[PDB]
Amino acid sequence: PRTPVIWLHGLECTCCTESFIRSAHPLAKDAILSLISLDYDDTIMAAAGQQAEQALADVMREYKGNYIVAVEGNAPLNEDGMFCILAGEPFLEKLKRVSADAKAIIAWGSCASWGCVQAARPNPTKATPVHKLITDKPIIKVPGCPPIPEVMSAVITYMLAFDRIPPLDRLGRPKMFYGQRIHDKCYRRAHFDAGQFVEAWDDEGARKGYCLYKMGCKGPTTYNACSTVRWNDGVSFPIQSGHGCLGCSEDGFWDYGSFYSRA
Amino acid sequence: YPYQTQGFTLDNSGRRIVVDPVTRIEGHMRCEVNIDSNNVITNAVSTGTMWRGLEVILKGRDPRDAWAFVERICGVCTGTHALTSIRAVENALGIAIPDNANCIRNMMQATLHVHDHLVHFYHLHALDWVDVVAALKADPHQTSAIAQSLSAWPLSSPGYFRDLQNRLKRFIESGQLGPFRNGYWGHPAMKLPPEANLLAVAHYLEALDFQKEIVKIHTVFGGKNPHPNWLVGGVPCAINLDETGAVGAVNMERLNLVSSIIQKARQFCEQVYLPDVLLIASYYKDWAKIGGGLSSMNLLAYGEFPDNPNDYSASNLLLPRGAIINGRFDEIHPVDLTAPDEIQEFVTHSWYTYGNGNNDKGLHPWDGLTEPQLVMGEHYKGTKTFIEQVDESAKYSWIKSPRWKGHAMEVGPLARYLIGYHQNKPEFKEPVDQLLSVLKLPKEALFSTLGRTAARALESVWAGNTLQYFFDRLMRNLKSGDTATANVTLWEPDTWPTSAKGVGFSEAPRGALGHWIKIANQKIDSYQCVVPTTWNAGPRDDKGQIGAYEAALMGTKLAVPDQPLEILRTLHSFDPCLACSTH
Ligand code: NFU
Ligand code: SF4
Ligand code: F3S
Ligand SMILES: [Cl-]
Ligand SMILES: [Cl-]
Ligand SMILES: [Mg+2]
Repeated sequence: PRTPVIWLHGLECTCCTESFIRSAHPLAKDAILSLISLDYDDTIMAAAGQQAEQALADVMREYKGNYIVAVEGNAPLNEDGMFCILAGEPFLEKLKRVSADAKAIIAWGSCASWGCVQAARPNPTKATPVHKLITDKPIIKVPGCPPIPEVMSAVITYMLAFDRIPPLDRLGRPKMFYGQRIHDKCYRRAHFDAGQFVEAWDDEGARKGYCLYKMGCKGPTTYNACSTVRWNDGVSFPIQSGHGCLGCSEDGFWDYGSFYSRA
Repeated sequence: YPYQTQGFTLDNSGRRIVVDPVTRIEGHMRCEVNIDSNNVITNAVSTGTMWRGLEVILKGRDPRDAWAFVERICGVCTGTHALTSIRAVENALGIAIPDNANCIRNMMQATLHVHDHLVHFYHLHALDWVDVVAALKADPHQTSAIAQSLSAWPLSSPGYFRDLQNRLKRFIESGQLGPFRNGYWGHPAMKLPPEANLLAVAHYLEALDFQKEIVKIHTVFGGKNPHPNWLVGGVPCAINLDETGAVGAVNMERLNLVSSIIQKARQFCEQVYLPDVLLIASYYKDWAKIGGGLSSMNLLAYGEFPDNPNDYSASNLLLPRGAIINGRFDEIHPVDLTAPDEIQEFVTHSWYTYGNGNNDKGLHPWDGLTEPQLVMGEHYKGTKTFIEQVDESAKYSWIKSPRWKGHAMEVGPLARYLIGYHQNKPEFKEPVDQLLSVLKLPKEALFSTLGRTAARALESVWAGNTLQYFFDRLMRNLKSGDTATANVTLWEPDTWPTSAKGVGFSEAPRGALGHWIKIANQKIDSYQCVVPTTWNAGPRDDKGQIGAYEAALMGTKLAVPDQPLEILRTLHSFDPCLACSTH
């Protein structure tokens, strides 16, 4: 039998689902067919409407207390939760109902983990992350907007293989990947340390790979694996491709001041 | 009020089917339809079930930061929002980006178009037309033979099909169908043999593996996919081919990788995707007469892919710009985003307000206002925590209703593809014509859910070529010694006008996208988005006039009402993205 996984979408831009499929080892194909049972997932599932709700009920009733809930997106509280409406019901109820019977909860992305963009000032929809709403179940926060494709996949393959929740930090992030600052394993660091900076775009500095700190890189305040595991089959990562870290895996990075300021 | 608007006639009596959640789309929708005694849709209703409010969140932020926020409107339609944002800012401040930047941007947008369309066909739309279990019935040796007489794609061995079939069988027989759980298998509207079924399913899986590559072009220039990075004034991926620190820059090795990916993507769309549409189309040839809606009458597009930098004139936009009215394709009206009486969005039947008694009045986006007001009307069914049935006579969606000189439009691939067709550009005409010839259908077949789906495939190939074309132009730039990636003369905010209006526009995968920004004291004052799926999924308006989605469901016969596979086809053909629609 395969570990069932119920993947919920709340308020979101669907971007961690898109990230997940970019996985190269294992292929999302191979995860879906062989590692897990991706039993409910708005984005890709064949079934709709009543047929879709039925399919969920089926798997909860059936695999009760043993299934994992993956949550991408968060839940709006204002207007009684009706800023996000699944099957005529606020997303908040659907979340509570599904996660009451779950073995553990993965919070994909910054939305589910912290709030992300909907929750940036002045947060009109009162968007609120999973762990502030579900508090009687273990939550693994795997943040970033989105998380790194091969991080997402390695977290799941780890949990299946070792049948364990990985070591979390104070914020509930798997230490394995969110344990160290981008800046503490950044390749451009040599330059930071020797005062070699990009001062403005396409200057001699930029064209030479200099440190982006002065151009507002937030790598030194920001935990993720981008500098190491890197993105999309380790092809690149934001900094390597010329732009400072936004700090997108950390709480409140949207309201941490401007992206192009030193903070 | 049994009333009639645009060709169609609408009746709010008869049975009422509900589809919520609408799956195999981005984000959250709810469709409701009425059927007559005969199982034909007499009424259709399009309710957006979410909202986040970026239009509000951006007030008082740095216009240079804007693209990064609006980027997070949507991770499926990724980067098309950022690209528009920077265009809008640049537009307002008067910034000219260098040629290589215009090239790279266009490459990244083309990469989106290719990737999005491909992921959409297989992983969102295909399971409306493909019976997965039926595929288990198939003969591998014929399946191969079919797939080989369909195309030169090399992954076709009978062994490969047998093995995938046996894998699929074990999956289904496991009793853990995952995505295939309670799917519409055996539905009478499913209409292709088990060989074409197994074939599609294989390609579905191949696509799922391959799509992951296409986006590396974003990775090289943008840093990551989804949500790559952009820059006001050009691009961050500074270029250095041959001098000392080239390892810290876009160099010859990176450009080689990018080149390598482009070729693979066009090969996949040319040999796998487009053909499988032609095969699949041929079995559903009668779906050429279902789901036209507005397509036969009213189309809109803003154009895309400027060839030369900083010229957003139609003359220089490789993708068609224009506006059709009432089936008058002889008269392709030009589009003007500055014009205030032109491009507008009403909230009349949407959960926002414009102030008292101005609810019937419509607003150009520079004046536009995103203030939410959730209230259901008289014939509403449910509570505050619950919806049994929505009241469409009042307010019924989180989506604003956009109109062009007061006409409801359809946007998207089909729209451009029709405008470009009647603009007589053979880069669109011919491939559309050859598609019709192979399927043995006429011009008018385009005006349908099938045509709309064909239009998308045709574009993935086109977009693929455009991608190569802008890579080819980047390369002739560098051969001629132009390596510039960013204008920095107005990168400092103390250099800006004290206040300035601006329009950014783009032609995103799903259709015509615009951003209407106002800068004031170095900060954002307005920021208003009119996104493609807003046009299409938009509710009704002051006039009572329906939108592209509702219109296209209208003629449809529901073979089985309990299981609305027929509705999903039509809806999915518009490539709905509701995050995108509501922002
Ligand atoms: N194409 C596309 Fe997106 Ni999720 C839409 N609608 C764009 O802006
Ligand atoms: S680019 Fe960012 S993470 Fe890298 S050395 Fe500079 S400040 Fe640190
Ligand atoms: S934007 Fe996110 S991907 Fe890494 S460099 Fe910053 S944490
Ligand atoms: Cl297996
Ligand atoms: Cl592979
Ligand atoms: Mg809007």
